[PDB]
Amino acid sequence: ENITQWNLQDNGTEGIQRAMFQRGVNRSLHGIWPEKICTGVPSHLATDTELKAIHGMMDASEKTNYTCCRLQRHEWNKHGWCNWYNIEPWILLMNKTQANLTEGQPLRECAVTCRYDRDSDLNVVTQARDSPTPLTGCKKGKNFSFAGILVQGPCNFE
Ligand SMILES: *[C@@H]1O[C@H](CO)[C@@H](O[C@@H]2O[C@H](CO)[C@@H](O[C@@H]3O[C@H](CO[C@H]4O[C@H](CO)[C@@H](O[C@@H]5O[C@H](CO)[C@@H](O)[C@H](O)[C@@H]5O)[C@H](O)[C@@H]4O)[C@@H](O)[C@H](O[C@@H]4O[C@H](CO[C@H]5O[C@H](CO)[C@@H](O)[C@H](O)[C@@H]5O)[C@@H](O)[C@H](O)[C@@H]4O)[C@@H]3O)[C@H](O)[C@H]2NC(C)=O)[C@H](O)[C@H]1NC(C)=O
Ligand SMILES: *[C@@H]1O[C@H](CO)[C@@H](O[C@@H]2O[C@H](CO)[C@@H](O)[C@H](O)[C@H]2NC(C)=O)[C@H](O)[C@H]1NC(C)=O
Ligand SMILES: *[C@@H]1O[C@H](CO)[C@@H](O[C@@H]2O[C@H](CO)[C@@H](O)[C@H](O)[C@H]2NC(C)=O)[C@H](O)[C@H]1NC(C)=O
Ligand SMILES: *[C@@H]1O[C@H](CO)[C@@H](O)[C@H](O)[C@H]1NC(C)=O
Ligand SMILES: *[C@@H]1O[C@H](CO)[C@@H](O)[C@H](O)[C@H]1NC(C)=O
Ligand SMILES: [Zn+2]
Ligand SMILES: [Zn+2]
Repeated sequence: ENITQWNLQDNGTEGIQRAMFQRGVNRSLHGIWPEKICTGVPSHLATDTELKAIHGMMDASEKTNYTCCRLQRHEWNKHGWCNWYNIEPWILLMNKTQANLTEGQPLRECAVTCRYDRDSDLNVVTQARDSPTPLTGCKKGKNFSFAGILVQGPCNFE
């Protein structure tokens, strides 16, 4: 079982969260994490042409104006190659996961990190996953905002 984490838009968070806001993106895939973290030399070096096939995944780096392919390459190198063995299945899963994220809130969306906003008395979700996890930056007893969708608890089922 693989952790599936993604970023959520927020004008209040600098970096990708703000870029996503400006571009009308709500969810941008961060990664699919099996337990094993790749160490050592990748079996194949990912090209920009391969990495751009993950449509909708925005890079976390300003050095590419939040496009491709620093984050994508990093994901292949650190979590990809040693687990999927070939770039093809990995791009297919990554692309299809990002498609489901673009087509609204998934099956299980659980907050990972928040930015508590005093003006709206809300825990704005900056990163979510498909499994519950101890939170960070989330004020106790306050409601959650997953790219505008308001939820009672830390885990959103739509
Ligand atoms: C969660 O995360 C997991 C990773 O940690 C994901 O699992 C991986 O899934 C990918 C597919 O999405 C698998 O990738 C393929 O791997 C085979 C080789 O696998 C063989 O060896 C590994 C170990 O070395 C074993 O894998 C697993 O074993 C456990 C045992 O209990 C079981 O769970 C499964 O059996 C599982 O597979 C196992 O021994 C396995 O047999 C590659 O061959 C794949 O590449 C394909 O083959 C092409 C090369 O030649 C091919 O040419 C023709 C086409 O002309 C093909 O039809 C033939 O197959 C022929 O071989 C490639 O060029 C081409 O890209 C093609 O796709 C592919 O790399 C990977 O094994 C899984 N890894 C693990 C560790 O399980 C899991 O999907 C994730 N799940 C979710 C829900 O997110
Ligand atoms: C990646 O996912 C996209 C969807 O985000 C797939 O795009 C579809 O491609 C077919 C065939 O060209 C079109 O008929 C659909 O209209 C496309 N869908 C959308 C929503 O644009 C794409 O095929 C996927 N595969 C790869 C390898 O990138
Ligand atoms: C991002 O999420 C919002 C909802 O949180 C999407 O929809 C908004 O509301 C109506 C539908 O109820 C849409 O037609 C508007 O475009 C959205 N308005 C605002 C101000 O966000 C929105 O469409 C999603 N973005 C994408 C790319 O699908
Ligand atoms: C987005 O943030 C910038 C910088 O804090 C601010 O100037 C702008 O008014 C913000 N827009 C909204 C809609 O909050
Ligand atoms: C995408 O959505 C469908 C329907 O919710 C689901 O069955 C499928 O497993 C999802 N695909 C991925 C790659 O998460
Ligand atoms: Zn674990
Ligand atoms: Zn990583």
